Amino acid sequence: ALVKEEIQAKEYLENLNKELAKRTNVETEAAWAYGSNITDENEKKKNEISAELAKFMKEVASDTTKFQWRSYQSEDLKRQFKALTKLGYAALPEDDYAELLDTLSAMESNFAKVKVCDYKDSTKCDLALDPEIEEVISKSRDHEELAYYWREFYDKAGTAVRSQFERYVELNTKAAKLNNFTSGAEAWLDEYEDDTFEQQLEDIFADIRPLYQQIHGYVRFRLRKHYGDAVVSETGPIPMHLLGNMWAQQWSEIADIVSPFPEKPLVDVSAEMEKQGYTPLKMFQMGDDFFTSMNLTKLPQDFWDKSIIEKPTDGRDLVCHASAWDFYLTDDVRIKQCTRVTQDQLFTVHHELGHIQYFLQYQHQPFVYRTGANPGFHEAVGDVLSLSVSTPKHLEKIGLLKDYVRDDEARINQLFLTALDKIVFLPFAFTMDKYRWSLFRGEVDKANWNCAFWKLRDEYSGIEPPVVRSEKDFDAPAKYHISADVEYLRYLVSFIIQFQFYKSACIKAGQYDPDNVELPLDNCDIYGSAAAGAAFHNMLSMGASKPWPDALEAFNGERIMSGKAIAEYFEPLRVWLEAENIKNNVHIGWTTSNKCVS
Ligand SMILES: *[C@@H]1O[C@H](CO)[C@@H](O[C@@H]2O[C@H](CO)[C@@H](O[C@@H]3O[C@H](CO[C@H]4O[C@H](CO)[C@@H](O)[C@H](O)[C@@H]4O)[C@@H](O)[C@H](O[C@H]4O[C@H](CO[C@@H]5O[C@H](CO)[C@@H](O)[C@H](O)[C@@H]5O)[C@@H](O)[C@H](O)[C@@H]4O)[C@@H]3O)[C@H](O)[C@H]2NC(C)=O)[C@H](O)[C@H]1NC(C)=O
Ligand SMILES: CC[C@H](C)[C@H](NC(C)=O)C(=O)N[C@@H](Cc1ccc(O)cc1)C(=O)N[C@@H](Cc1ccc(O)cc1)P(=O)(O)O
Ligand SMILES: *[C@@H]1O[C@H](CO)[C@@H](O)[C@H](O)[C@H]1NC(C)=O
Ligand SMILES: *[C@@H]1O[C@H](CO)[C@@H](O)[C@H](O)[C@H]1NC(C)=O
Ligand SMILES: [Zn+2]
Repeated sequence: ALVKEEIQAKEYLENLNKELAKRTNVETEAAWAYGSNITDENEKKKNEISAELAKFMKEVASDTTKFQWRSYQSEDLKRQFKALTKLGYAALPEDDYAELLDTLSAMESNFAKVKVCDYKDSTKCDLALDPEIEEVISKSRDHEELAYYWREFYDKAGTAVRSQFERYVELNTKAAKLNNFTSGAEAWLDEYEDDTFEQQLEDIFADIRPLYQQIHGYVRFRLRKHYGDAVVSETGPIPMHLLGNMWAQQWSEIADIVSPFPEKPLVDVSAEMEKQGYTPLKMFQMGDDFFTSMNLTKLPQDFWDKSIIEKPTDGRDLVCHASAWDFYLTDDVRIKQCTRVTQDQLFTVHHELGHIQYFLQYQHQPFVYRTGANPGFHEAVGDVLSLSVSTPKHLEKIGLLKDYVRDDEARINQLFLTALDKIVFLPFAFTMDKYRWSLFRGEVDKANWNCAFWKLRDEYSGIEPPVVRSEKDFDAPAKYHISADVEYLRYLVSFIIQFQFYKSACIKAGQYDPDNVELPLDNCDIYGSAAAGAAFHNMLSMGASKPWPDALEAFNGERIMSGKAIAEYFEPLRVWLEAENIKNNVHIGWTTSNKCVS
């Protein structure tokens, strides 16, 4: 009978979940040791534990076929069993999985070990991306210096791993097909449990795209005034090295030269943070304070004891891209961040702590449910907090923003500053996965892989390399997530839904009313709000126990991913910017780039 089997299956699941948590703990520990301390010994250790867990997963997926799980009454049991059938890379034969792991660590370690020579001193060749190269990219307004560092980094972080990337694509595809997905694109998209998900994102992107064009047009206009027309053309794609970010994914670092009202205040609290003697420790303690202030969970002692919150000062190689870690026990959660005392880093701290909070909220769930409702939810949590921390309202409370007058012009500056991070990012994030999807799906011949990347960057973002590239170069892996095999659509989803969360959290906190001029969405602070915290607790505690629309419904009663909230936030900027571009006869749109030779 199926009644007796379903009872037996429940007990099978309870034990197996706990076993998976314990085995994953061991893998995570080895991955932590390697990430904190890159060596051949730690690489070998990390990959061997992974190979071992993969083998166990194979046995698990095989064992699910012994249960008539599709016949069960309990939606919960069926959901758990379905999650267990999904093997990912662990579906690969033993030798193929080991090869994939070796390729993956070859790419991640290459990225982490990149060092370039000083622009002014060909003798000093120990400049790493974080912090040395990024310091220049964010601060230099010498266009040739910027171009030098761009070329050096992309040559070393990108082109150097072409053959490894090729083999990774092959094995990623082989794995996907062994799970009966068409390609790795479909395997990734499966995490969103919605067969129209791509179309939904296309529709939302199409609605916000006109606002992006206006911001792009205005930024290009302002850059021409700064650099002159020899460096920036009116009608062409923006040379990306001028945008204050190695990947041009966010442009806030150049706000001081492109701000709507240069004579009015522009929020940049980095200097005040340094003046008040801020430390990484203080920044994390402040993040903790924000969460607990909303009646959410305090960081456990293991976090403080075991986290790495500063770049180590010995000679060691490590991964400095900020990350948050769930060790799948109780309260063993960690962050590794090479924290610097800057405004952007203060947001990053809150982003990472958002992951940590999610871990703590769902750690009581069975193992397979100890993850985000979808990957976008996990990325959105910290950013909702970061949105309110970024407000003049909050920054004045914590003494970081002084003598600030919030008039109509200062408001436009702040909205524009936010847009330089939030709207600009949308086409960037979309192209990261449109590119990899196209390779996974076999839609681009290997002969055309590099210019296929830049074609997308041109088409969607209207940016281009500072120098002519060709198929001799291979630029995609110069972005961390591409070298490290981390799906990127999560961030596009995050940047849309975080505004749904923020709007609703602000309304619940009595911080936003569309008919009250004193409560604008763009100055909402949710600090200290137990009502906003309740909504978070209701949603995050669910983990992946239910399909994501149910998790969204738990937060604010809605079930649909929508661009309404983000457009609402930026509406006063849209009205002003459209008018300003008309007033200044600003050219909108761009010609096709000449910077990638076929
Ligand atoms: C991805 O898709 C793949 C298909 O493209 C799929 O691979 C298939 O998985 C099937 C398992 O579900 C498997 O089916 C079995 O086939 C056996 C014989 O196949 C041979 O000949 C084929 C050519 O004709 C070759 O291609 C194969 O390589 C094989 O050499 C059968 O002997 C076997 O049967 C037994 O099992 C079924 C079990 O089914 C259920 O059993 C319960 C009993 O508790 C029933 O109550 C229930 O109703 C249901 O029937 C029994 O019914 C039966 O009595 C036998 O005991 C079985 O049909 C198939 O061979 C395999 N390949 C192909 C090419 O079809 C992958 O599994 C998919 N991967 C993932 C991850 O989902
Ligand atoms: C081997 C441990 C992993 C590093 C970790 N996974 C776990 C279970 O701790 C993990 O994927 N952490 C996510 C944040 C995250 C965590 C879990 C999720 O379900 C979703 C996101 C994280 O740190 N994401 C960062 C990017 C990243 C993502 C994956 C990595 O392996 C390394 C870095 P972020 O978006 O903050 O820049
Ligand atoms: C890094 O790992 C090596 C082994 O490869 C070990 O000897 C060393 O102690 C580690 N360094 C640190 C700082 O933990
Ligand atoms: C704190 O959370 C609890 C439940 O976790 C809730 O009942 C309570 O309302 C919250 N605190 C306050 C002051 O509301
Ligand atoms: Zn993240």
